[PDB]
Amino acid sequence: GSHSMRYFSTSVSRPGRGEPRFIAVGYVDDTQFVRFDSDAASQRMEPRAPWIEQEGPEYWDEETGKVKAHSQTDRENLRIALRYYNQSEAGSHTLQMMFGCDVGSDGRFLRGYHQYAYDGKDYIALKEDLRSWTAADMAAQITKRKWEAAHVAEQQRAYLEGTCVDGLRRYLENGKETLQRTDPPKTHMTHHPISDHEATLRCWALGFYPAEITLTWQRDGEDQTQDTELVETRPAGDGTFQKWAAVVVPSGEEQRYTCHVQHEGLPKPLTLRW
Amino acid sequence: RFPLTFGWCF
Amino acid sequence: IQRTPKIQVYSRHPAENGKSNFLNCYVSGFHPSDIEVDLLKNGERIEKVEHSDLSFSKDWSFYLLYYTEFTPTEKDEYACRVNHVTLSQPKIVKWDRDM
Amino acid sequence: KEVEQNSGPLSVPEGAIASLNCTYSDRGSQSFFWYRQYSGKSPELIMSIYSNGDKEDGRFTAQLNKASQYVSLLIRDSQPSDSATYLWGTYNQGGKLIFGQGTELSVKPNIQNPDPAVYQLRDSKSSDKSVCLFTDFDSQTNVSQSKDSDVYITDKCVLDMRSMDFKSNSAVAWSNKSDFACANAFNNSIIPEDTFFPS
Amino acid sequence: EAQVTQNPRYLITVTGKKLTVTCSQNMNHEYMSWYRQDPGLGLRQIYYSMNVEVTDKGDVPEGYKVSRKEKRNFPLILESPSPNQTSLYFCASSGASHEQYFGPGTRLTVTEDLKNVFPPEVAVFEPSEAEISHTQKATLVCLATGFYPDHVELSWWVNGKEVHSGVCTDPQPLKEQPALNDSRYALSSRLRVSATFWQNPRNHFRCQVQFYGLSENDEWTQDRAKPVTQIVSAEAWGRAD
Repeated sequence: GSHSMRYFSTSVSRPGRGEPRFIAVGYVDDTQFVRFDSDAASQRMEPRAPWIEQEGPEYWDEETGKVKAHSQTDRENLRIALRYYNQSEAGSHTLQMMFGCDVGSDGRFLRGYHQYAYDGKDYIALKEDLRSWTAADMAAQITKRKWEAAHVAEQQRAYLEGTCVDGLRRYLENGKETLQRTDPPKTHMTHHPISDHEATLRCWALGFYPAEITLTWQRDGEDQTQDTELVETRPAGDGTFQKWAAVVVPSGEEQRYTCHVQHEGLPKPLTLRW
Repeated sequence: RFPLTFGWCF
Repeated sequence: IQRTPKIQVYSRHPAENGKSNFLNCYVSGFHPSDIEVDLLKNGERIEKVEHSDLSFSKDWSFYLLYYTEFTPTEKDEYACRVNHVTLSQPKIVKWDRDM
Repeated sequence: KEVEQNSGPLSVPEGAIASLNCTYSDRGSQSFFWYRQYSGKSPELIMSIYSNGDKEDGRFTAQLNKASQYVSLLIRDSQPSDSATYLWGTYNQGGKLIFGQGTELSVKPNIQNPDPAVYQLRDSKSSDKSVCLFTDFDSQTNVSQSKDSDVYITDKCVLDMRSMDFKSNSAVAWSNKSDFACANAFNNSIIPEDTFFPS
Repeated sequence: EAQVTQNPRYLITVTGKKLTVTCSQNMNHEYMSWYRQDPGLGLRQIYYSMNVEVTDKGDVPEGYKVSRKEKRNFPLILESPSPNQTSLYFCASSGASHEQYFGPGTRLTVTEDLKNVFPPEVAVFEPSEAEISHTQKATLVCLATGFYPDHVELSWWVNGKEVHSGVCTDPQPLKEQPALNDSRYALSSRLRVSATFWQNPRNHFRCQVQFYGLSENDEWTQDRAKPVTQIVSAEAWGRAD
């Protein structure tokens, strides 16, 4: 199937408590591979995935250089954001950045990303065409103007369709036995009555990779949102994930309901019935 | 591999 | 705006008293990122507990995973105590073996 | 910046167009910048390229083909003033700028009225030396270093008197030796047979 | 006119005495790096910083050391300088996009002894009576010789004002002793004008050459005059036919 590479950087302001905290992390289809913590002692870009420790010193010296730079970059961005939104130097703000490329089965480029967010809100971002930007508001439009003149767009674009993809392809090959595995989720049904006229049926999804999966409930061959609970997909911690769906069922009416599991590690979609 | 994002000031 | 954390405390493996496992409290969809999550063993906070590196999903929301090795028994009860500005009082959710 | 940079200093006559083609390695490359540098001066950006195609700017045009992996720069209406070293830039090594082979451009000025000749410049009260000036020869001629060790020669240079729309090439030759004379001054240089020698 | 500023511009030193070339940048550029350029070797990167407190060695970092405590400055330190560290140094900075802007550069020469330092001898040569009769144009020949190191700026001044039209200064100095490491240098420039102009005895021609030598600080033991940073000239006046 397709794949993805993502870079998440986070800068939070600490007025009076020094320099803003910076954290950067990178993934490969939900698999973390590295991270960078401004307040850590190492002061370097560190490994988080086994197949990524085989890279040369040059590699780490670089990544660290760039990431360390970026931190200061956004450190500066924050100082400006204040001015743009005319905010006081007393509060604390947040600046997130999203950088990533997606590839198809053929390993050929499919899509690129590079967006910013201030205080968790959309700021400015690169469009699908990778030729123009999208400014969330008046402030974002002022920076858009500058990057327009700077020809930033075309830079990114090329980087994405280039550097990113090749790096991605390389990681994929380097982490073959791990990244290209497709674990099928293990399933089971649990039953707990809540009253004399009701009971709960939870459909469980265990040990699946990747995280993308769909758990749907049907009453007599019809989907149902009414009286259903859906948890956010959760990480098992050993690399696999978990998630479940529950439905409030009238007692003795357990068999009318069917649980449907959809995941690319499944040849055929699974159906559970108590 | 991360991108050369330096110089991109708001 | 601000976003309240969705919390989930569960086991890595299906609960089997006497067998060692890993307890996890996943927090997601919250803003800002300042969060203090603690694990409770019968009301008391566990000493050594590790957590993932700060991250966020498509929407600009962050998420984190706090976990720790342990062997559940039929006597012991555990829960996740989360502290966030979006909560006037830290919420604690007990560990449900089937949620 | 290794072996097989297109051999030799590109040579091109006035008014023509110059073509600089260079192939690179790191496919990771995705953005290139062309810089022009005059002999003793600091390099200077003159062209920026990012998307696979063409980019124009007056007499300048840079081409980029990431498929074949080649960078190009083209100058229309070449001017002598454009003789310089041109090289491409591309941060690839994970943060650093790598200056691939820099090509040297030589724009032959167009000497409309050739009048090859070697004059003997009046000595100066201050110095002992005697100097011979080989000027007005055609851009077709190449000056060569003297045979004798204490007889110095400077490579051709191009001067332009904008008022009289006149440009002339020239090379200097000097020595303190009594052996030296303006007739034997450039014997180790293939000069026009039609070249003049005073009195 | 905003640029990369390198100080100083020129420099001479004895093997050993440490030094530091500063590089200032008022463009708020997060990227700053140093390059050394040598004949036949082109431009080489020594160290580069993507942002403050961020440092990474370039292709040829040995013998060089840097610091990125501030964004505006990116100095280069040479603890125990070597003769082979004699070269043309450049400081670049990039921001918007990734285009770099270069400082005007710094010429450094590491000699084993400052006794090797020599100022230039400037002498100008009057046009050939032959040149005027045949061409009707007059060419003067300025000659700067025996100076070490290769740090000079030549210019022609006519009647008190700088000249450019009709001048051709050699692009690069000439090693008088090609086979010697400490060879002294020489350079020439030409000025051609109307035979009319030269025949006017009221016209004043002066060749000026800027010499970047030692500072009023460095020691001097020799007898000859201290080869300090100075300006030497040579003149000539119009000659009636």
